[PDB]
Order: sequence, then C-alpha cells, then structure tokens
Amino acid sequence: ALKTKEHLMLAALETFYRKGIARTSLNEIAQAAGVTRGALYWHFKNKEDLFDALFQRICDDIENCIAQDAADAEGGSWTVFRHTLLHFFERLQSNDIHYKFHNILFLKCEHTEQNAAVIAIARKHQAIWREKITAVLTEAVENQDLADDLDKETAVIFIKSTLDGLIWRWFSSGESFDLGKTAPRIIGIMMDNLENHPCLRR
Amino acid sequence: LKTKEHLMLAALETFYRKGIARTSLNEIAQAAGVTRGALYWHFKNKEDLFDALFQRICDDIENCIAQDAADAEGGSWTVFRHTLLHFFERLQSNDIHYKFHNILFLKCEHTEQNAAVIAIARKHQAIWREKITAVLTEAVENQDLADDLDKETAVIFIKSTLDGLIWRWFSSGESFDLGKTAPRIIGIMMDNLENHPCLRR
DNA sequence: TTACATACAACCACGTATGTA
DNA sequence: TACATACGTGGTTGTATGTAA
Ligand SMILES: [Ca+2]
Ligand SMILES: [Ca+2]
Ligand SMILES: [Ca+2]
Ligand SMILES: [Ca+2]
Ligand SMILES: [Ca+2]
Ligand SMILES: [Ca+2]
Ligand SMILES: [Ca+2]
Ligand SMILES: [Ca+2]
Repeated sequence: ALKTKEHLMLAALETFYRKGIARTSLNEIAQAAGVTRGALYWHFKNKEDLFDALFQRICDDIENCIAQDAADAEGGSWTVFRHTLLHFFERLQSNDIHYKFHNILFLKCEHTEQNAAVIAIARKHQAIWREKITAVLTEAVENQDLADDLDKETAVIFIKSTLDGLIWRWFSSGESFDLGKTAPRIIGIMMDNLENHPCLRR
Repeated sequence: LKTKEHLMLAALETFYRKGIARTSLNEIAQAAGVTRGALYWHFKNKEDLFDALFQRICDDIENCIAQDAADAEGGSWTVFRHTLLHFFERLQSNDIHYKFHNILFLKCEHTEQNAAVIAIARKHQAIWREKITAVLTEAVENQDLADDLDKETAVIFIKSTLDGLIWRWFSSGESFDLGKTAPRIIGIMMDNLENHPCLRR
C-alpha cells in the first residue's frame, strides 16, 4: 500500500516539473498517479505537505550522495572536492529525480514567503552546500592546497555563485550546452581561481 | 496613461512581494488605487499585463546597457567591464530593474503555459548573447583576448558567471554586499577570459 | 465613444464529509 | 485503515452593464 504514497510523490515531481507547482492542482497529481484526490489528502495535508515531504526526501538523498561520493574517494579533501563536484553535475544529467529537484527549485517554483515549504527547501539545500564548501575550504588551507590568507567568506559565495550560475544557465538555456563537457571546464577554472587568483585573498 | 502606469508599477511590486501566480488581478487593482475594471480596460489578462510591464522594463535595461557603452570611456573590452559594473549598481539602486530581475528569477515559474515569462526570459537572454558576443569579437580584434579564445564557451562562461552572482545574491536574500562582490567576481571572470587556457580551444 | 466602477455568471480548485472494502 | 466519491465553499476570472467624462 505504501507504493501508492511513493507513486504520489513521484507523480508530484513529474507534474511539478512539467507545469510548475502553482499551476499544478492536486487533481492533476492524482490523475498522473492513476489515483484520486482522496489518496493525496490521505497521505498529505495539502499541496505544501506533499511538496515538503517530497523535497525533504530528495534533498536528503542529494546530501547523501555528496557525502557518499566523498567518503568513497581517495586523495586530499581538495582533490575529492573536484571529485564530488563533477559527480554532482553527472547526477544532474543521469539522475532524473535529482535533475527535476534542482530544475523545479530554479525555474518552476516561486521563492516567496507565502510558499513556506519552498523557502524551507531552498535554505536547506543552501545550508548543505554552505556546510560542505566551508569544511572543504578549511581543510584545503590546512593542507596548503589553498593559501592560508584565502578570503574564505568570499570563497563560499564565489563557489556557490559559480555553481548556481552553471546550473541556472544550463536550465534556463533548456540544456542547450553539454553539461558533461562544460561543468569540468567551469569547475576547473573555479578551482584554479581559488588557488591562484589574488582577489580571493583577504 | 497615469492609471496604466500605476497599474504596471503596482503589478511590479505585487508580483515581487507575492510572486506572479499567487497574485490576483484584484490585488494588483487594490495595490494600485483602482478596481479590476481598470486592469481589464488596459490589459487583456494577467499575462498581457505581465508582458507589457516586462517588455517595457527589459527594453529599458537594454537601453542603459547600450547608453553606458555608447558613453565609451575607453576600449571595447575596457568599456565592457564598466557596462557590467553599472549593471550590478543598477540592481541595487534601480528599484524597477532590481524587481524585474528578482521577479524573473525567484518570483515566477519558467514553464511553457506561462507564455510571457518564457518569452521575456528568451528576450533578456538574447539581449545578453548579443552584447557578450559582439564584445568578444571586438576584444579579439583588439588583442585584448586571444585569437584562439573559445567564443562559444566564453558566452556560456560569462552568462553563467553573471547569472550565478545575481541568483546567489537574490537567493541569499542579499546576504552579501554586491557593490563589493560583483567587482571581484567580474574581474576574476574577465581575468579568466584573458589567461585561462580552458577558455581556449 | 472613452475610462473606469460595479454587477453578474461561471468555473476551478480546495477541504471535508462520507461511502466502502 | 486506505482509499474513492460526494458535497459545500470561496476565490479568481471574464464579461456584462452602469456611468460620468
Ligand atoms: Ca493545471
Ligand atoms: Ca493572492
Ligand atoms: Ca499603490
Ligand atoms: Ca532606489
Ligand atoms: Ca463610475
Ligand atoms: Ca475550501
Ligand atoms: Ca445532497
Ligand atoms: Ca471564467
């Protein structure tokens, strides 16, 4: 019977991805899941609770692969950081669930205060990235991989901005360019800038 | 036109503070000084109001980008740096341009059924593709950038760099000083186009 | 005729109550 | 329980109508 709930959340993701969330009625999710609105209201209080339960689960799974890809990675924290970033963008192509998650967060939702769950998922995703980037940066200067006078506060903004822009451009372009070729270049330039550009120094 | 200008600016603020989908034309009307009869007179529906409001603003954005470059303070690539710097100063000081980008980033759904949103996004992107491409060709015909620069990747690299700064600044709730951050991130971006070998072919 | 305000009719989505197995 | 169906409601929309420029 729990298959019905997982069907609903995946039907929610698919419908959220093709119509945006606001234009998605609970009836449309139910029809896409081959069920009725009674099924949804049974498992979920409303559309907000369905979006939150769906995007809390996916956001946790994203945090897990970034953690799992790093723990199974040999080398220094700064070497596996490139490793974790490349796999993140590979999942954007190959992992449909993670792909739709990010695409919905960037393009097909309104980040405004009345959409409480959207603002909550966005901050959760950003706090995850802030946590990973911050810890990687401290470890990378404790190993001379980056200079000990690195402007690390500016570095987190620089890193997250660079990656958000690639994700945004890729989505907003309608995937007009090859993420598999572009992301390695943009990440390498980003990491080269953190090693050698003087403006990322204090 | 005084009523029509009130409506579009009231639409701009209401679109900004509540998002577009959650914005009834009733709320726009009472956020303005009028009723829905005023809106349906000047506009066919919410999409026609959003398009007229956002075609006019996006044109004004394209005009300041052009006006500050036509006030050529130096070479084509030297002027390009300042067109970008003036663009991010406008995002702080110009409340209309600020909302426009804020509404066209975190306050709207880029989905096919919202025809005018997709159309304005395409326009705004085509604006930047034209400016960036023309700047890049003039900058290699002046040796400011190398003759083997990956021009196709350069536009993606430039627009991604700028969209990410705008996205991050908005998404963080303006957590950081863009007056200080954008010059740094622009300069690193422009230094990368001069000297990074991966922006070469 | 314009330039609106008000009135009217309709639907769409929602939440809940209820049937049911 | 785990749904499907039925019911009642409001919010938004679009249009019709009124009315003073
Ligand atoms: Ca719909
Ligand atoms: Ca509303
Ligand atoms: Ca007002
Ligand atoms: Ca201002
Ligand atoms: Ca009147
Ligand atoms: Ca209700
Ligand atoms: Ca009855
Ligand atoms: Ca209607």
